[PDB]
Amino acid sequence: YRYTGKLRPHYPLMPTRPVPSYIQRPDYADHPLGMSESEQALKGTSQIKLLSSEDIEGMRLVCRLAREVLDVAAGMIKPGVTTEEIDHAVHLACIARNCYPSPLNYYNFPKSCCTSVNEVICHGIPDRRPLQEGDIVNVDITLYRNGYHGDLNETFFVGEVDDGARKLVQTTYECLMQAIDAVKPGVRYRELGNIIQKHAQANGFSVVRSYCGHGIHKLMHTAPNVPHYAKNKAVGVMKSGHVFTIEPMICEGGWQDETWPDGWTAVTRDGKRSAQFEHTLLVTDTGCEILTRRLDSARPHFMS
Ligand SMILES: N[C@@H](CC1CCCCC1)P(=O)(O)O
Ligand SMILES: [Co+2]
Ligand SMILES: [Co+2]
Ligand SMILES: [K+]
Repeated sequence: YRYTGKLRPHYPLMPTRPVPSYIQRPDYADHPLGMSESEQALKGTSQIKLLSSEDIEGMRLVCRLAREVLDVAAGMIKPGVTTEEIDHAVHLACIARNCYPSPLNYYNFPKSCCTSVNEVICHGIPDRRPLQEGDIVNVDITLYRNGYHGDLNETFFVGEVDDGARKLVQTTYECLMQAIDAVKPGVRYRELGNIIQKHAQANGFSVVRSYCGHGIHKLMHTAPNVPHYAKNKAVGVMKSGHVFTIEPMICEGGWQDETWPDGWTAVTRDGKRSAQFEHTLLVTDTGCEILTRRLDSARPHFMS
């Protein structure tokens, strides 16, 4: 394998971390290949669940807990901390909230969060690498509570960063929020990529094509599929009671991606930086509820 940039994996990984049995587990947790029967059973379906009031309560709670765990991770970001140390903290913070760390064993993913540095687009695996001053690092948190998943992510700066890092991360955050601002009943899911791409392209960045936002509730990934680039062909129209994420990945160079031999880590083919932000959203009768928002503080971590 020819690496696309300066990043490398830092092995060995710690043996996988157990979750106590009193924590309720998603189906794939105990499947030998980490397959989710319940997702596979809706593979190829375009139909979007209309959440009940009970379902909405469940999503509100797990998403608030997921935000709390993200905040824990944001607190740890400093030069010299390893990504594995972040993941260990995350793992304990999930268990403390009586939640299962959704990524753990999802299709045999080895860790309890995703940590994506610099040219990593998404799904980086926490490992023994200490964060370096000038890195950008995204932490993606997904929790499972009482049969509901909640999903969010933010990009952080490690110490002082360059102006290019600042612009990339600001633009990516703006892309997400412009999309969110458009969410309401009657909007086609395909429009959001037109919005994102327009803002990315205006700032000289490209938009990853291979990974999309997604429905989420009882399943971690389900309908709708939500592309982040323009002129996509996504199926569906927003209605009150839909829950889904929007999670644009924006790049300094070209949009093309490839995957490391680990089967997870997605990197820019050119080795240039990429940043991401993610929220889980509920469509209401007039607009949307950002389930993973901060309740206590006006701005994402990288501004603060
Ligand atoms: N939270 C992320 C999913 C995660 C699935 C579990 C295994 C690692 C990637 P994503 O839906 O890409 O935001
Ligand atoms: Co995520
Ligand atoms: Co997601
Ligand atoms: K990145």
